[PDB]
Amino acid sequence: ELDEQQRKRLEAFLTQKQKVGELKDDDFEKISELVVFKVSHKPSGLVMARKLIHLEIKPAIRNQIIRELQVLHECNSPYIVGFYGAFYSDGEISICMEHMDGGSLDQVLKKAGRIPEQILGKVSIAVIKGLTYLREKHKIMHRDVKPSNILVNSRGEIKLCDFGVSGQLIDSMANSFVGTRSYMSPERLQGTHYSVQSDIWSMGLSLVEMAVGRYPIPPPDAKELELMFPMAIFELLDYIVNEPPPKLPSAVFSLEFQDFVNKCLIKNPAERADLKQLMVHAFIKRSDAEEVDFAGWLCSTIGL
Amino acid sequence: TSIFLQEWDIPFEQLEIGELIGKGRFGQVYHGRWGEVAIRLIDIERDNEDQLKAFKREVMAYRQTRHENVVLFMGACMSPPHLAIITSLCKGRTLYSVVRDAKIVLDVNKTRQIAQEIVKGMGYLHAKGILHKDLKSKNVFYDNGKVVITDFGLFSISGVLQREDKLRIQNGWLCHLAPEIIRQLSPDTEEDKLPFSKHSDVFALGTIWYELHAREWPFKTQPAEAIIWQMGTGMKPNLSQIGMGKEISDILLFCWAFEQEERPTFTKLMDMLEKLP
Ligand SMILES: CC(=O)Nc1cccc(-n2c(=O)n(C3CC3)c(=O)c3c(Nc4ccc(I)cc4F)n(C)c(=O)c(C)c32)c1
Ligand SMILES: Nc1ncnc2c1ncn2[C@@H]1O[C@H](COP(=O)(O)OP(=O)(O)NP(=O)(O)O)[C@@H](O)[C@H]1O
Ligand SMILES: Nc1ncnc2c1ncn2[C@@H]1O[C@H](COP(=O)(O)OP(=O)(O)NP(=O)(O)O)[C@@H](O)[C@H]1O
Ligand SMILES: [Mg+2]
Ligand SMILES: [Mg+2]
Repeated sequence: ELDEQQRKRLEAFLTQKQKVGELKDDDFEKISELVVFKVSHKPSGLVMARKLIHLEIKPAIRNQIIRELQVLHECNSPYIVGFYGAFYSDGEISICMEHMDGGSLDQVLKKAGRIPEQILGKVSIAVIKGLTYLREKHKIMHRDVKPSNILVNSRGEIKLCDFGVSGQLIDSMANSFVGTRSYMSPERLQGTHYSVQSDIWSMGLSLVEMAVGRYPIPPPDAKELELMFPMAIFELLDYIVNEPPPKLPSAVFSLEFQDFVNKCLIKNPAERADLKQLMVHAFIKRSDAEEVDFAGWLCSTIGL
Repeated sequence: TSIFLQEWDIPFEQLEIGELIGKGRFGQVYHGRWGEVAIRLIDIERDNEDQLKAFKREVMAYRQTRHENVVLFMGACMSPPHLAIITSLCKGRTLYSVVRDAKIVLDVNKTRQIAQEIVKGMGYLHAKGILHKDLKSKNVFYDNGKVVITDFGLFSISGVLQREDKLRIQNGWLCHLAPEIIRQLSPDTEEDKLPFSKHSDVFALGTIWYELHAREWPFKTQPAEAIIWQMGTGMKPNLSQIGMGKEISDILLFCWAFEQEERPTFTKLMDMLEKLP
């Protein structure tokens, strides 16, 4: 849990720390959409991304959300994106962030066909160190791991975002969006006590999706597996809870990788591999000590 | 293709439009004068004949309603694309706000009384073959004992669900939906096509009975997906954690019954609420 070439740019982040001061709307000029926007700060030439969370809600509560949010200035590590400030303008709280040239791993997946195992090797260490950092350095679990909230850059870093700092902001947003791709753990759907074990399941499920190029529930029939190489919300969630978990195809992926996802996708969260059980696993100790130009893989596939 | 305001039994000379009453997902709701009134301005596609005579479908059903526990439907002029539904204006506060104000005592005797009022009105609507389809505490009004239902039938023509293959789910909606409805929510779900029923409406009353005593919605802790799965497979709270007796808790077991045919009609529910301590 230390490296000097990432102690280099952690600190050069805290040098653009001083440049921001405080922030509100007119400082920012919109560039493009990515809901969140690409922004251009004016007192400080930094190019950021700005969240917009429309909330329609009391005096005292905002003050206590933004002060609950101020915990993100404190947390810093090479496996978590960069936080600048939080303010409220015009019925919409706005979190301004570090911007990411590459986008979410959902972004890159739909442009690529599938993502190779060697890269998701390195992706897996980024996630596991991130979650390990946040638990033992801040006593918080992510609560929402999915491909769209893992972001990558043309420099080569992988870090997580959109995790739960403020117990209230959870309570105050009025409506959630429920589609056909769920990453909630079976223990979280049943209303049982949960730990960072849930984030491990969410990681496992995202990995098999990225390795196959398709959301894996319900699993495909023999015809679509050959090719690759109408469902109601409730019965998808019920599939997650009662049918066996998805698994990678035995043919095209290494044993170390298959056993990795299989341990992340165990239903019983007690038998599921815990955070650092995963870091002595064969698959990532093999993957840690490999040379893959992540920056090069990215720029060639999305085109930048 | 046209509804005129001269078509109504309430003689109408002029209609003044005042300030907005509140935010809401279905049209805007202004103060108005006629007597004092509540005007709901809805907008519709210019040339969607389906949506329109299906709106007209609904409103003159309402023209036959009058009941002391049902807000007075007064008129609906329709010169497309601009619609308007005009009802009596409710004094006092909504049941939602009253339940969530700690300065108001809600003893077991009062909660039985509020619930019997809502039931009487719902029985009337059902007797005339009108389903509510959105009964909830933001749609009930309470002014020192006077209890009035509002917004019945609007959900069919509402459009409150309307992202890409992602259904928008408001807080506190799901915990009103009976399991037969929960089990088919999908990003393709249309308000026109959900299986609402008289039984679904009794379920929604059950949610209000929980809310009257816990003074919060059920499944408050939990996210939307957890609520869908928990309610689809039939899991439901009780109120023994706050020291409520058996009778109060039995109301829920009946109203929230998993198979529809086991829940009472509002007439039977009216009896069950009579026999409380
Ligand atoms: C029941 C339950 O699990 N609720 C839940 C669970 C996990 C997440 C959320 N939640 C969320 O979903 N988003 C997503 C929808 C956009 C958030 O952005 C989001 C958020 N922002 C954010 C955070 C960190 C950084 I570095 C940048 C950011 F922009 N912060 C600060 C939160 O504290 C929460 C709690 C968020 C809600
Ligand atoms: N800092 C960022 N840099 C680049 N792209 C971003 C950034 N934050 C978000 N995005 C992108 O913005 C889009 C929408 O993100 P978001 O509003 O968080 O919703 P979502 O990812 O589709 N699902 P969710 O994150 O759970 O709300 C996605 O394509 C993200 O990759
Ligand atoms: N007849 C009425 N008298 C007084 N206030 C009313 C009346 N009808 C609606 N309101 C208020 O007008 C606002 C909008 O109502 P409405 O459009 O039904 O939204 P809502 O039902 O409260 N929430 P939702 O339907 O879930 O989006 C709310 O503040 C209501 O309390
Ligand atoms: Mg996100
Ligand atoms: Mg209402």
